[PDB]
Amino acid sequence: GISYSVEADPDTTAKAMLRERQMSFKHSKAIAREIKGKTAGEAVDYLEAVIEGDQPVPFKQHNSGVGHKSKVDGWDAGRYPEKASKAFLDLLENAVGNADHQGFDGEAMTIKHVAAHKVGEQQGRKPRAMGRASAWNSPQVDVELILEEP
Amino acid sequence: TELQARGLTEKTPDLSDEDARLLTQRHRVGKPQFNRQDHHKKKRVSTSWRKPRGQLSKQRRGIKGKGDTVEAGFRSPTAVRGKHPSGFEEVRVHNVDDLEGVDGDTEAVRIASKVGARKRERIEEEAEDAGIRVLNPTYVEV
Amino acid sequence: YAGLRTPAESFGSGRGQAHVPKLDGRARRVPQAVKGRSAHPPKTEKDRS
Amino acid sequence: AEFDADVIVDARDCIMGRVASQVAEQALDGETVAVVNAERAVITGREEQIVEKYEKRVDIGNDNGYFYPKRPDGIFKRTIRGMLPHKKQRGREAFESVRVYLGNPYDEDGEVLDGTSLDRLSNIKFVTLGEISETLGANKTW
RNA sequence: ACCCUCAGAAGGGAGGCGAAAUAGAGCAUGAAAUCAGUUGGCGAUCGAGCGACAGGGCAUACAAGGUCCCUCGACGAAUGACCGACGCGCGAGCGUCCAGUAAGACUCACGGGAAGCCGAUGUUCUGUCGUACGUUUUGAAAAACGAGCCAGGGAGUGUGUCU
RNA sequence: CGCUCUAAUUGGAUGGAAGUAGGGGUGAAAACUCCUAUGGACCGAUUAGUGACGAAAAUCCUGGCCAUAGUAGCAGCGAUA
RNA sequence: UGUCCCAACGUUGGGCCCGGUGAACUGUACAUUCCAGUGCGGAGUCUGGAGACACCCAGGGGGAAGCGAAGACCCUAUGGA
Ligand SMILES: [Cl-]
Ligand SMILES: [Cl-]
Ligand SMILES: [Cl-]
Ligand SMILES: [Cl-]
Ligand SMILES: [Cl-]
Ligand SMILES: [Cl-]
Ligand SMILES: [Cl-]
Ligand SMILES: [Mg+2]
Ligand SMILES: [Mg+2]
Ligand SMILES: [Mg+2]
Ligand SMILES: [Mg+2]
Ligand SMILES: [Mg+2]
Ligand SMILES: [Mg+2]
Ligand SMILES: [Mg+2]
Ligand SMILES: [Mg+2]
Ligand SMILES: [Mg+2]
Ligand SMILES: [Mg+2]
Ligand SMILES: [Mg+2]
Ligand SMILES: [Mg+2]
Ligand code: NA
Ligand code: NA
Ligand code: NA
Ligand code: NA
Ligand code: NA
Ligand code: NA
Ligand code: NA
Ligand code: NA
Ligand code: NA
Ligand code: NA
Ligand code: NA
Ligand code: NA
Ligand code: NA
Ligand code: NA
Ligand code: NA
Ligand SMILES: [Sr+2]
Ligand SMILES: [Sr+2]
Ligand SMILES: [Sr+2]
Ligand SMILES: [Sr+2]
Ligand SMILES: [Sr+2]
Ligand SMILES: [Sr+2]
Ligand SMILES: [Sr+2]
Ligand SMILES: [Sr+2]
Ligand SMILES: [Sr+2]
Ligand SMILES: [Sr+2]
Ligand SMILES: [Sr+2]
Ligand SMILES: [Sr+2]
Ligand SMILES: [Sr+2]
Repeated sequence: GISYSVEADPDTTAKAMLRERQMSFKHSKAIAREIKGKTAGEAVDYLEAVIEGDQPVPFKQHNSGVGHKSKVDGWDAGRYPEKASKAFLDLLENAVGNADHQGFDGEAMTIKHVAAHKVGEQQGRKPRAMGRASAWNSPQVDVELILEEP
Repeated sequence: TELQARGLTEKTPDLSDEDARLLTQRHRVGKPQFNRQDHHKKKRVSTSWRKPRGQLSKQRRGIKGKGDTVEAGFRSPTAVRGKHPSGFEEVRVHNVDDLEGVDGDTEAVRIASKVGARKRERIEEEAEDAGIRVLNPTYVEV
Repeated sequence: YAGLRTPAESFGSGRGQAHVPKLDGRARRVPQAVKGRSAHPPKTEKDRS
Repeated sequence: AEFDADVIVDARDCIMGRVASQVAEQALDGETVAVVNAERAVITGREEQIVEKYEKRVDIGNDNGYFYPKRPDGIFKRTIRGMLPHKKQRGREAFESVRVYLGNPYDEDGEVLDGTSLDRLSNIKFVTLGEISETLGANKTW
């Protein structure tokens, strides 16, 4: 598992983490990238809109074959990874919760840092023609989130 | 309130005229990197020098641009070869007794990294009193 | 006999692999193979006096 | 759209290649040059074989492309480009600080460069850039 | 342990223990390949053995390197003048004298200056040269063969006899 | 030049050894050395020895890993649910 | 009698976009190429020119003497059956 890769002042900061989540690591880099800098509350509203299909998530690196989306600004390819988005909603729920329990205005805090890290693959095997089997794995993803007072 | 190195830190050795001339030359002429051929093209190939042995090797055949190949002609002047850039001849020291017989006007001392702080303190004060410069001194807040 | 207790055979040309003796899909016996024999090891018959 | 040229050359009755060579030399030396009256520049030889050459350049091509200019404007500008390392920084800079014009958009008159002049009273076998362009099918806008 | 969060004996947060939890369970150390985030340099008009050697930009906590730059002067190898005077050539130009003089790489001294400043390191730009490596071969950049990448593994050894 | 272990002689280490990472110095070079961080217990030098002693390559071996790619497949069969 | 002249329209399943799941082949390096030439005479990488703003989607497969298999042909071996 990871450790926070960035320093954080406990007096004006709140943290949260996801562990070994079996979801697209590629969708996670995309989502992290997109919500960094936003306010928790904005992030949440943004991710609810993605899951609802009203807001696409720019796919700038893992974009092969991805169709263009008119609402993607400054870029072309985008999608709606609702699974990894729900995992981030859990992360944000935990973060904002911690934030509040400490006396902060959770929803109003800025996402100072958010990054996904691939911690491994849950291994699987798939039978194929001609007597062989090939890999059929699940990515395991850790993601860190640091909220910071405005 | 600030850090200061122990010992004769700013000390310089006395060199004959011909030695200062050759020291200055070595420093002006320098030498090529002499890294192994194509070490930059493959991570599994380290920089450590290996004679290019390929029958068709471009560096072996001596093509301009493929880097210089190690030859005796690149050797530094005998009279200065191995001297610290300050001009001192280095003496490896593992304890106080190693300071004995060292000429602080011509040699500087280098305390092995493996030597502890307790013993380094003694070596350092005995070196200064013997007029010997310590190349890798301890910095104390004075 | 270390490294030699195996009937490992090479498949030869055909399956895009180097001609290395294999058993149960594992390379064996030869010196370049992990778990293979020692090419020129210490020998008991050597006169060390 | 205004071109502060340090030099204004008059190509009228001047050998194109000889002017081109000096304009390139000067552009590389950092001069901003404006070649004027390009349509009147001249090129020696049999009009028939000269034109056959430029027509071939017009017919050459394929998907990648071989866009050859037809106006005296570009013919001349291209002639100069072939004398400049236009793909290198210094070469592109020189090339871009040179411009060719149909007629003379300036108030000042250009100067005639030494050695580039052709005496019509002593020559009959020569052609005019304008004549070449018209043959190539250019729209005689000049 | 207790507390908060959560669908939750999960996970997360805060907290407790210990010299150390970046010793919290395949739990000493923790390389490379490589991944996330980020810092420096380059970057959407431009060309490909990825560099070597020179020289510029930008970047640089300390430590382990401390030099570097400009005026002038001294020394001054090979080489080596202008100008001027005189004399030749149809001409481009040349000879003789000035003169082996002025100059001349390195090194040193005086005076002044730099501390991202000199070295060095990262990256990039310019110049010159440059179509990997190993092997096969008369001839390899080769449209001949080998390797996806990294780490570790991986080939003159013993006895007897002879020289 | 470097690696392993043996012996003699002689040193270093919890006032921080080996290793690793980044960085400074030396050597034509093999490679040597220092600084800082990490690490938390072992490590050298000289001399004479010992040898399962040095890798870029063998469609070399084993392990790990990237691009491929969020791609192919998750349709086709007289049983379209 | 749509085999053909000479093709058209339609049906079902794919293809395309979205959620989820999620491989493999292949990879010396670099790589935006084109026309000529050169070169072990069959070059994206050498030379000269030409062209060339970056990225992405769909496509049919011209080229990489494409990938797959240490040529089953031919010869050679004081080889095998
Ligand atoms: Cl992934
Ligand atoms: Cl020598
Ligand atoms: Cl064309
Ligand atoms: Cl060019
Ligand atoms: Cl004429
Ligand atoms: Cl000198
Ligand atoms: Cl041998
Ligand atoms: Mg697609
Ligand atoms: Mg079967
Ligand atoms: Mg390398
Ligand atoms: Mg074994
Ligand atoms: Mg561990
Ligand atoms: Mg080799
Ligand atoms: Mg001894
Ligand atoms: Mg090894
Ligand atoms: Mg594809
Ligand atoms: Mg064969
Ligand atoms: Mg036959
Ligand atoms: Mg037979
Ligand atoms: Na991309
Ligand atoms: Na858009
Ligand atoms: Na848009
Ligand atoms: Na066995
Ligand atoms: Na024996
Ligand atoms: Na002509
Ligand atoms: Na054309
Ligand atoms: Na630089
Ligand atoms: Na070969
Ligand atoms: Na070769
Ligand atoms: Na070839
Ligand atoms: Na592979
Ligand atoms: Na293979
Ligand atoms: Na039909
Ligand atoms: Na094709
Ligand atoms: Sr991409
Ligand atoms: Sr130490
Ligand atoms: Sr065969
Ligand atoms: Sr000229
Ligand atoms: Sr804690
Ligand atoms: Sr002189
Ligand atoms: Sr290896
Ligand atoms: Sr070995
Ligand atoms: Sr993969
Ligand atoms: Sr179905
Ligand atoms: Sr089917
Ligand atoms: Sr070219
Ligand atoms: Sr297709």
